Amino acid sequence: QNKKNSITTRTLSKKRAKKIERNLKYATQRKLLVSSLTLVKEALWSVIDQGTTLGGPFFP
Amino acid sequence: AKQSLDVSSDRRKARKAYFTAPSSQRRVLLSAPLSKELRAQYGIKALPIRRDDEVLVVRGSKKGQEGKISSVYRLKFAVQVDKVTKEKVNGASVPINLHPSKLVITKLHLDKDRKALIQRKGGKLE
Amino acid sequence: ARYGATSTNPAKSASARGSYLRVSFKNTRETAQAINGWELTKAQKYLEQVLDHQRAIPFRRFNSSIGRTAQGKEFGVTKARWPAKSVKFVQGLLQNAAANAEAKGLDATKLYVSHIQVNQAPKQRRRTYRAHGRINKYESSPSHIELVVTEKEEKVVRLTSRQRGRIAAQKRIAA
Amino acid sequence: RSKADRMAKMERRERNRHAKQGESDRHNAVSLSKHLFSGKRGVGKTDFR
Amino acid sequence: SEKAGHQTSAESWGTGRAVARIPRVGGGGTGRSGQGAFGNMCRGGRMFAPTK
RNA sequence: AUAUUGGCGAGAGACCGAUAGCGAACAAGUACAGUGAUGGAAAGAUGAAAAGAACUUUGAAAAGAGAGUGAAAAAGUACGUGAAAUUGUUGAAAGGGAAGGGCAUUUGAUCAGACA
RNA sequence: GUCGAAUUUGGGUAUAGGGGCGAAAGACUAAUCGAACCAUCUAGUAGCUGGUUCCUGCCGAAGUUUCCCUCAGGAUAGCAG
RNA sequence: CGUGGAGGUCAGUGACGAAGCCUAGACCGUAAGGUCGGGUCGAACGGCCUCUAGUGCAGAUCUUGGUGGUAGUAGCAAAUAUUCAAAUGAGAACUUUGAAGACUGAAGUGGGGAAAGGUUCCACGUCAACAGCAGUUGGACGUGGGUUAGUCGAUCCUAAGA
Ligand SMILES: [Mg+2]
Ligand SMILES: [Mg+2]
Ligand SMILES: [Mg+2]
Ligand SMILES: [Mg+2]
Ligand SMILES: [Mg+2]
Ligand SMILES: [Mg+2]
Ligand SMILES: [Mg+2]
Ligand SMILES: [Mg+2]
Ligand SMILES: [Mg+2]
Ligand SMILES: [Mg+2]
Ligand SMILES: [Mg+2]
Ligand SMILES: [Mg+2]
Ligand SMILES: [Mg+2]
Ligand SMILES: [Mg+2]
Ligand SMILES: [Mg+2]
Ligand SMILES: [Mg+2]
Ligand SMILES: [Mg+2]
Ligand SMILES: [Mg+2]
Ligand SMILES: [Mg+2]
Repeated sequence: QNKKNSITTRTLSKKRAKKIERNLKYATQRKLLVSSLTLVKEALWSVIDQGTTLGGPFFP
Repeated sequence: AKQSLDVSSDRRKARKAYFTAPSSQRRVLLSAPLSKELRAQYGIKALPIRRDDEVLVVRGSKKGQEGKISSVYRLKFAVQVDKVTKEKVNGASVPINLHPSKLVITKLHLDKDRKALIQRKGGKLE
Repeated sequence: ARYGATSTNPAKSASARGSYLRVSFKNTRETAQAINGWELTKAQKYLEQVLDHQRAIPFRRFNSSIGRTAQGKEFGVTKARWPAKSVKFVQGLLQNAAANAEAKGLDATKLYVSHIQVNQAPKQRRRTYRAHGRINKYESSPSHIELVVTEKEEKVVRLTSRQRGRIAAQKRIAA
Repeated sequence: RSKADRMAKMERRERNRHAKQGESDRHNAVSLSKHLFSGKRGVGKTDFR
Repeated sequence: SEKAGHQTSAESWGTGRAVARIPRVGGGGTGRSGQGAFGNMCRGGRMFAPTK
């Protein structure tokens, strides 16, 4: 019913839903046979990896 | 099968010794095998892990990643690699606890004692 | 998570709960049953009137040796009370459920209490010293409360050959 | 500091449910009291009034 | 162990005490005080016909 | 050559598996009781990894609702599984001073086999 | 009731269990006194009460005889295999 | 018929889900019981031939633990007695100040000590539990501060006695 898409006591857990999806993939295979912090750190690593004369010979 | 009367096959005794092993014994318990290149170069198969050597992860969800050993947490029977971590939204980084039997040493940290250990294990360094 | 009952289409519902609340389980059950099924705003105004002692909470199950009052005639009973502590806890949960519905975007004028459930929390076990050097129990009965509010929204017959023949004959005989 | 505070607050819950005065309240009650369960009342002196 | 279930100071409270006549631990100030003892049907008692 | 429920060091079992096994698997001869001699418990299990719920919102706060971590929160430091007694809610049914049981069938609900 | 003494009371000290102490009540000796409390021998002694855990099939009793003087506790005969 | 453990075997079952538990579903046994489906669960378990035993519960005023009805009931009625405004606070019958009314009535509900207790004294912070209502308050919880001797005692002397 959720794939197709009051008060009830009938609920489906995530653990059971994941097992159902896994077993459906198994059956389908048989039927066919027959992070912002990471991005910031990466950018930082990628970005880090005459002349002039003032004054003169005197004591001001 | 065992033959010596001084060795025990008792599961309870073996597990007790493992979990109560002191730090000097845990050093030997936390041994990591060498890479194929280092095995050919030196002639030995495994060494105790230490702080400043490079490793490759060959098992688990972090397989294929490399880095330097950040620390050897002997208290929790684990090693920590600087490159291998877990990140949160708030900027938190938590080190991944890795077991050295699931790693491969790619570059040894060489000192006088390490060279002597390789030589007495039967190595041919340089 | 793990409510006693959940709503189908959770995009039209909001939930609230409170656990290990130091309030009487029996009085709280009576208050929740008085609220069960009402519109949210009407329920809140009714609880305000109960605090003001203008209306009463009918006591139906846990009611042995209770006084009688004229304010129970609205609900067709004689035994009703005004449990202020239970009303305050339920009012807090109602306000929280309204806030959650508002955050979800539901219409506040169409919300009704579609589920409310009170069960017993683990007991708070004080003891009292009594005559002849006895120790007797002296316990609090706390409550777990939960509620869900909801937006209100507005054959082949097999016959025998005899039956088929009768129907066909009636059809031929009639128009 | 806040993590340690939360750990202590979670740890306190069973003792608080048992209504102890604190971590120092370790009163123990006997299973049965002999002075309450040691009675055969003859025609004479009793253990209580 | 031949001492298992026997390292207890306990005695019966007698007939007519409105409780069963199994021996009970004396003393006070601990939850053990007043509990049944020595019996094969008692928690912490001696097993029937202990293995030799 | 013989003895050895103490001490020290070892190896084992058709033994017990947290109401069992030593009283004690855990800061156990502890906590607690008694003037004292002495008496004497209860108490093991999140997760592979604390990654132990950041952040928004309601609330004085505990907390709740979104969100997130995680294979799983039908693992949230009340934490593996999670029985019964007893309880709440929902749906169905019965009820003129007990209920329960047996034989038989009606009614309502529900369901398997057999379909060449 | 008694209330200036055979008075009331604190502290120290002495007397210890088949013992003490007693203006004598088997009173009191740490809520314990016709025998204090604690540990052990010790799982002490049973003429007696209570309880004693799965199924089915087949067979299936016994108060009636003589005795240890008679009660008590035992023997024997019969009945079922 | 059933249970724990043991030797042998089924190259037995199992992360495409072991054991356990729940079940308005299905089947086989006269029965003890056995088998299958669904849900939950998350790592081990069974058939057969034999061995072995701490092997089957409704009762024992049984043992330990847990839970009901009683029941929001009995009751929280000794010690004459409390009221107003402000402040604080989310919240004040119960906290603080002020305003009132009372009481102990010097053989005190005052001021000090002995035995005993051991920090309860005082300050700051502060309400999960406790104070049989409440609580912002506390002899509670958290962190600290505080006990100054030639002259006050012990110490010395001896009493009954040891
Ligand atoms: Mg009444
Ligand atoms: Mg008393
Ligand atoms: Mg035992
Ligand atoms: Mg034990
Ligand atoms: Mg659980
Ligand atoms: Mg049940
Ligand atoms: Mg006495
Ligand atoms: Mg399974
Ligand atoms: Mg047995
Ligand atoms: Mg039973
Ligand atoms: Mg029976
Ligand atoms: Mg009973
Ligand atoms: Mg009343
Ligand atoms: Mg009064
Ligand atoms: Mg007066
Ligand atoms: Mg006066
Ligand atoms: Mg109170
Ligand atoms: Mg003070
Ligand atoms: Mg303090």
